Amino acid sequence: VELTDGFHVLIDALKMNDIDTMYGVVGIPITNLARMWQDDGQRFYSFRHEQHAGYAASIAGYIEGKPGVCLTVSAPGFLNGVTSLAHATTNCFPMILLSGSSEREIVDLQQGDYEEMDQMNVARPHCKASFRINSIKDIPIGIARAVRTAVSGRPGGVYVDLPAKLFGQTISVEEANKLLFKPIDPAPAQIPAEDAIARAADLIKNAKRPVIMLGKGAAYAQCDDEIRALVEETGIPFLPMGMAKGLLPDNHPQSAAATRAFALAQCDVCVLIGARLNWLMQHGKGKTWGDELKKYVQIDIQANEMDSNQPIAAPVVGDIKSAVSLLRKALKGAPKADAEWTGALKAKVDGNKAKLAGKMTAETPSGMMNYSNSLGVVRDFMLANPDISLVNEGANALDNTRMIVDMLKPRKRLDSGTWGVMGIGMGYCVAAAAVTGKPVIAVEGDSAFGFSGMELETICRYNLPVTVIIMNNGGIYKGNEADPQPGVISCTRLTRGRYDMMMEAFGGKGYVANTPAELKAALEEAVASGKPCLINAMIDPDAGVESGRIKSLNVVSKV
Amino acid sequence: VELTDGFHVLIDALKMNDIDTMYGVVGIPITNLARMWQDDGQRFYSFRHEQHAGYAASIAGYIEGKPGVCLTVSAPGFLNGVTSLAHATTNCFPMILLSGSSEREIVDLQQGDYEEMDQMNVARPHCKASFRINSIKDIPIGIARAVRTAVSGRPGGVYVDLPAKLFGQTISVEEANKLLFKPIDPAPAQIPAEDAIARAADLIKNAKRPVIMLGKGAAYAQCDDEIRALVEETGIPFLPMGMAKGLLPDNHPQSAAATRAFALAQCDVCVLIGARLNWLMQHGKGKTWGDELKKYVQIDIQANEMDSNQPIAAPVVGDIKSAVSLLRKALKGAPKADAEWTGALKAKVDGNKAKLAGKMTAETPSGMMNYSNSLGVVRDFMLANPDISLVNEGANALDNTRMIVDMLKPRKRLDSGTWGVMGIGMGYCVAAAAVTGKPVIAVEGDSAFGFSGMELETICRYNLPVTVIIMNNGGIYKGNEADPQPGVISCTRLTRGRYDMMMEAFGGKGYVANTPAELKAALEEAVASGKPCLINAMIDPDAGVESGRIKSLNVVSKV
Amino acid sequence: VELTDGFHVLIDALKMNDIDTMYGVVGIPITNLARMWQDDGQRFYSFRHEQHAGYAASIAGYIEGKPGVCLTVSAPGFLNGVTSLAHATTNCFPMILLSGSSEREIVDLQQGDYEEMDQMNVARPHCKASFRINSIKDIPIGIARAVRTAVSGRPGGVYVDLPAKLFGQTISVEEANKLLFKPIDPAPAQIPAEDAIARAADLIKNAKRPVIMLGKGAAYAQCDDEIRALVEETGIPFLPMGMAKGLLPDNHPQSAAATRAFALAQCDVCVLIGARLNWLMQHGKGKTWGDELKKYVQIDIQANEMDSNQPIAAPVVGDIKSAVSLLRKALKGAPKADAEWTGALKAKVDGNKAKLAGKMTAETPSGMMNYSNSLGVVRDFMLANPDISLVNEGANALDNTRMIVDMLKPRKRLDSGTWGVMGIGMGYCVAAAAVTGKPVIAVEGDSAFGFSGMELETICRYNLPVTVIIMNNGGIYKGNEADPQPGVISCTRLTRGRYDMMMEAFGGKGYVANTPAELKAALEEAVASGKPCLINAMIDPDAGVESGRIKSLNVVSKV
Ligand SMILES: Nc1ncnc2c1ncn2[C@@H]1O[C@H](COP(=O)(O)OP(=O)(O)O)[C@@H](O)[C@H]1O
Ligand SMILES: Nc1ncnc2c1ncn2[C@@H]1O[C@H](COP(=O)(O)OP(=O)(O)O)[C@@H](O)[C@H]1O
Ligand SMILES: Nc1ncnc2c1ncn2[C@@H]1O[C@H](COP(=O)(O)OP(=O)(O)O)[C@@H](O)[C@H]1O
Ligand SMILES: [Mg+2]
Ligand SMILES: [Mg+2]
Ligand SMILES: [Mg+2]
Repeated sequence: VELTDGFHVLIDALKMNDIDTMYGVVGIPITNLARMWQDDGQRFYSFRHEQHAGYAASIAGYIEGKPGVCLTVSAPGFLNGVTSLAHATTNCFPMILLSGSSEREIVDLQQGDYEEMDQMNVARPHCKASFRINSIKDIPIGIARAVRTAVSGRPGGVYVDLPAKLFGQTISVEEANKLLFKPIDPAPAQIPAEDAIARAADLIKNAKRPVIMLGKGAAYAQCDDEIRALVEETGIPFLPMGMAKGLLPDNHPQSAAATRAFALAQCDVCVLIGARLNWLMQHGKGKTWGDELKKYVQIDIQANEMDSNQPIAAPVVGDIKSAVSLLRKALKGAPKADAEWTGALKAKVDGNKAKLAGKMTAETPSGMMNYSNSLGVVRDFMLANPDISLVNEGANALDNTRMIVDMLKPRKRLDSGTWGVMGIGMGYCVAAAAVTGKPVIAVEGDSAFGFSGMELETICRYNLPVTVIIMNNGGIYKGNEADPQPGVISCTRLTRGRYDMMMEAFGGKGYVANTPAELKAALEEAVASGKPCLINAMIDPDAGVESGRIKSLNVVSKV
Repeated sequence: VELTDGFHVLIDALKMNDIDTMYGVVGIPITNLARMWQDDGQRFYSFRHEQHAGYAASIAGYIEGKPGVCLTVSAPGFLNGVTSLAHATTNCFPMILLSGSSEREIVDLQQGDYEEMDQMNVARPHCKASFRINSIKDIPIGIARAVRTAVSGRPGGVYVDLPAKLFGQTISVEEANKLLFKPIDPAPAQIPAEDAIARAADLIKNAKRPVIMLGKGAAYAQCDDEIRALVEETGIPFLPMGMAKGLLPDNHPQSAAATRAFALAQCDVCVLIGARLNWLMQHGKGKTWGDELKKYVQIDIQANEMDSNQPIAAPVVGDIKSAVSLLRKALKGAPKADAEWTGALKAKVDGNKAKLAGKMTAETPSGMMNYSNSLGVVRDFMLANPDISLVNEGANALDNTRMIVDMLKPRKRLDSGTWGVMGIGMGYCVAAAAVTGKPVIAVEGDSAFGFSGMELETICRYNLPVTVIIMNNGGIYKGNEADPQPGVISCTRLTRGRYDMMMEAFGGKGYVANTPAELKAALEEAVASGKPCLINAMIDPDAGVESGRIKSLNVVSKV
Repeated sequence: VELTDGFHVLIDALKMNDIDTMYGVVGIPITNLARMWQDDGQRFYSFRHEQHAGYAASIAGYIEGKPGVCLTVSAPGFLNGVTSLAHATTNCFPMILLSGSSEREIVDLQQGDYEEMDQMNVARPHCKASFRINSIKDIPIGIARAVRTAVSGRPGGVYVDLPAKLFGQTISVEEANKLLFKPIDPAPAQIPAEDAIARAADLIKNAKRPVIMLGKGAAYAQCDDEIRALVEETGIPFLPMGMAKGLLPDNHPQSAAATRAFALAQCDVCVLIGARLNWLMQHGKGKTWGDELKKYVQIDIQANEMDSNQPIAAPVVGDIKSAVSLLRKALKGAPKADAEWTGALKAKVDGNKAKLAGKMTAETPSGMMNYSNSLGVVRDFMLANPDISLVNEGANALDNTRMIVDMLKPRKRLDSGTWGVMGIGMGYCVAAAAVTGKPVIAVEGDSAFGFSGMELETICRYNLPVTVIIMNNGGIYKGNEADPQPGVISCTRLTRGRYDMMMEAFGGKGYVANTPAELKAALEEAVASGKPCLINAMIDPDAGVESGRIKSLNVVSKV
């Protein structure tokens, strides 16, 4: 009777759930899992730190709608991975963290095992569910549980603990075949009732000044034409959140993105589609919303997200594709939004965009670009080459890129997200390249970059078509903060370094860009090369402001 | 400008969410909340221990489909309540535990505050969500969050922490009335996709030996007529779980309850409606399922419950009412289940019921009734008086009542549930009496009763129409286990006590029943009286078996 | 080769660590552990609820200085026990909760096992350490870890998870003998440095108005003569906390207990011996301490208890026996405290005691005793019969007993403790009787009693020499709060019940006491009988005040 083992049953179960890629870092007790995964013909991306393998997994989940899978070792490796899992869960990205763990007997008596930790218990605050697979016979069910939990309801992170003793267990191939199975419909549709839709429809029809807010939940849903149809049929102005950019093209005539403050302050009805009324929307409170309670329509798969911050006048619970489809039919043939309202917003958008144009054409000294004339080059490039992932993080580097760089296609913009995480950059690049097979451009604050910068080597090792643009202003927000004391560097300063040389250290191509012309030539060559590149963009140390757009959130001393 | 305070804003927010009843125990810092609730005209039931207030709240939730509300003090009182909250979440019963807590400054520095505990964080494993309301202005949103979390998705427990400093905060009546609101549609319908229903219809139409399993989730859904219609139109034999008894009348001709072992072992398609494939169903594994994987159809609102134990061939995710309605329509005109299958089960049920009838007719010596002839009296009574809640817990006292006492009406049988909790009895009695305004009968094992027995005084104090039957066999399972050493009583023995005298001690009516005839007269009189009664049923100490029906789950020494 | 099993190895390991008694409730999967424990000749006390078995265990730990052991079943049973474990840890009482748990495979995949819970993880906030013993071979080490953690450092609770699969494992007797071992010195002495003692000595010598505060840590230490020698040699006035009463006799001439407010407010140096500067001492802040920072000496085994609330001028870290012994030698021959100070306090003590005498002699109508003339009888009895445990809980019933009933012997008074827990009463009685072999008297508020009252049956079943005095005032604080609405009883009301009849229901002796004379005759007969008794003491419903001595801690509405 022929036998197989835990290693192979796990490999088979993952494949049966349509996993063909893992992101991780090897070591005891999972090195041979990664090896045999590769031997079987599957993809393993080895990173320089598990956190970045984890961030890769998180965004693979977002882009594909199936869980990104991260593989780590026990205690120290797991901890690094779980920080990323926490980020996945916060952002509603489907992800499975797989980690090796040590001996149950020793760990449970806290005796000081190799990399000792109750990883299953430690994971709980950071994921939807934390499981452990103890027996070879339970591998298929365990992986099914993990996948379903990751992709159903509000998508998010799942931890699966894999004790070292699992892998060496054996079972007959006959019995293994009998246990292996593919879950049916792991991310089911959830359809709202007619009266929930009708309530929303009535609110929208009676609105004088409606807006639609598209969140990354709407982008994640992959029902791009449904959402575009709703916007265009209703004639309602829309606003995208950071990663909802490109769901409809950012240059769509009904976009009110360039007059956000006025749009939100003056609207009466606001339709939230896969977007939380959280800190990014000032909790539906304060001067952002004209110091009044708006009439909110909200479409969300998570029932208890309703009334989290402000009373929701028309809650619609279900998956966005089902709900928007029904809402469209409910609104069939209804009058479009008032031309006075939409025309007023468009006039402001045109005016503000004209002002931005002026800023982007401004001339600066060599090696002293500002955020407008530098990012203006990236804007033009992305308008001409929209089928490219745009990774973005920083303060000024984040906010100005969100403003300036129009996305024409969905799920291309990948940024710091709900927790405003610095560190997602290089991991996001690896996963974006891996899952799309297309180029990636990253616009990185120089501080932001340092959180994941060593993964430049990972990007070179896999010869990925990634161009990293460092917005090198020489520090956090600014690069010119004075020494607080004699010979003492300010805490916000960074070396205005040759990141180009660091890229070249690992076989990539480096550029220095001192002017917009040089940045343009570098970017065009870099993307065309299809090879790993870094462009060191020399930004004026005085160009940025404190915390970018969220300056007012800082706590300052008054004594 | 007229002011109000946290006490009143909280009272009003609870009322806006249709809460008119709390179960609790008073003390610092919440006595005056309870007082003002009563002063306002709402109901407060004071118990002798918070655990029983908590169990009361949990079953109020099950019966009504709105969260039962428990009020406790800080640390020691909170802990008692949170054990019941854990039970509620485990059983999918909607419940809100409200507890006072101490000073944030002192507790957060672990300095030894009055009843010091981080109750919010301690609650987390035992509920769907644990919240704290710090500001008077957030009371309406906080309660909305709690109610929505309790009743939406899979219903369950929610903890709401109320720091002592909340209640004395003040606000204008004008501003408070602006903040107060009623959540729209807190427990929304969730409708499954057409293909999910079609997959279920296909399996049912091709089944040779189908069964339908009804769980307490089906009962909770309150679509009794729809479920009965599905059963009757398909002609499929059905089996109720413990608290699904009465969803369809237990004497319905399609019930296979009296031939459960054969039905489950021999079936091909099994339709799980609001019932988990957990320990109560032996995880869909082993001898009880003929050592094979059945074709499971499952209807559940919790997406990731699918494939928790065995592969589910037709997962139907959504609320049971919506799903059953669609499934019915998907099966319209299909032939009824095979007559040789349904005929075979009916013959077995008829034979088994005949054997049980023989047992219930058995004659026993005075003071030495067995479980059949004693519970046969309760059976006849409940058939003549079906509009009464039947509370039940114990081992033999539980299993034999579930078998013998037929329920004709839904949501009347209230038992130990998913964790097989001893302790639910008297709390369940108070809540059932309070929410139904009708009589309650409790069939209690004598050990079972001791977990909540002090609450007889609560039952007497509120003059509730509750008749408690103590199955007094003098111990756990049996009352005759030999002294393990000379002069040393066995750990399983209990005093064969005068529980009637204990009831009389608090103004209740006490009876001793030594024969079925005495039990019958006592029960009829007690229920008819409309007063709090206890019947001390004298059961043969040798009548029961080890752990009743779950004898085989015991761990025994073989050395 | 002869074999033994998990059951027997565990029994042997417990005995080797000097455990001969467990308190618990049986059921799957531990019934046969309890049975075989009894078969071996050890004591098992079966309760009616695990919480009270747990409270028993906690106080057995306090009285004996070795961990009280509580045994429960999985999930629901464990939860009940862990509430008591949390109380043990809060009070620094050594305790081990042993609980059965279910199948690792099933529980770890959250599949719905019998009584499913990660009990090990759930216990963590409530104990010093939470362990699980997976393998038969690790039982001796596991029990050693539990005992050491329970009794060393700051004593407290420990949870040991015992999966069902442990008990049936086998091992050769030869190998079992080799693994069994007794831990060496599980509660070691910890001796402070000379300079720590010298600092304290200097502070004490230079004090003008010193006081010594004795906490229950000092009582727990069992170095009664060391502490008495320190007090008498220094001539410093002392004050006992609630359970430190009797460490020195409460009628000792240097006791300042009867002038506490003045003593604490006017002292300059305060010596804390096994007593935390927590809420019981108003955190060393406010008018209790004359609104100033005192010069604190503190002796405690827990280093980081120092500076928890107020700066400690002379921290002495180590075990109380070692520290007090060294301090005595450091103070050898030093002048006694100023006679002006000690004489001033004694004059106030005599005056206040004379006033109390007047109250205790006061005459009241039959069935309307107050707290002074009723508890005056208990005072006289305990002065004449000091070798009796005095259990005490309630509000007015607690505070007035602490004031009125002088303890002459150490570790006899057992009360609500650090969390002011209602519920410790009947469990405390069982353990006190079990470990002392001497009588127990309980003074119980009627509300307090209801939290554990069913355990009267447990007290009768084991024929324990326990006399329960119910301070029956008919409610919480008072028994006469008006109906808030027509026909609606106030939340603070309780049935003024015949608790005497409840005692007699289970074979105990009941008394009703309407006057001090009747209370005295009843108490003398009850204690002399050596049998289980309850005295139902009829207290004036209007005698008590809101929350007793902590009235000012209540939160009251001002609108
Ligand atoms: N397929 C889906 N259908 C409906 N709602 C979804 C779906 N996927 C995610 N969501 C919801 O989308 C929301 C995402 O909000 P958020 O991350 O705050 O977006 P943003 O940051 O763009 O505003 C979450 O509330 C989540 O429950
Ligand atoms: N309204 C509802 N619609 C669909 N499923 C529900 C609803 N309410 C509860 N449920 C589900 O019902 C199930 C109850 O199962 P369980 O408590 O195991 O029942 P039983 O013990 O009777 O078999 C849970 O899985 C829960 O998610
Ligand atoms: N043997 C011992 N030696 C020194 N300190 C001890 C010993 N046993 C317990 N303690 C300490 O005694 C203190 C007990 O304080 P607490 O419970 O607040 O007493 P009280 O409530 O009587 O004031 C704890 O800080 C604990 O660390
Ligand atoms: Mg920078
Ligand atoms: Mg019994
Ligand atoms: Mg009282």
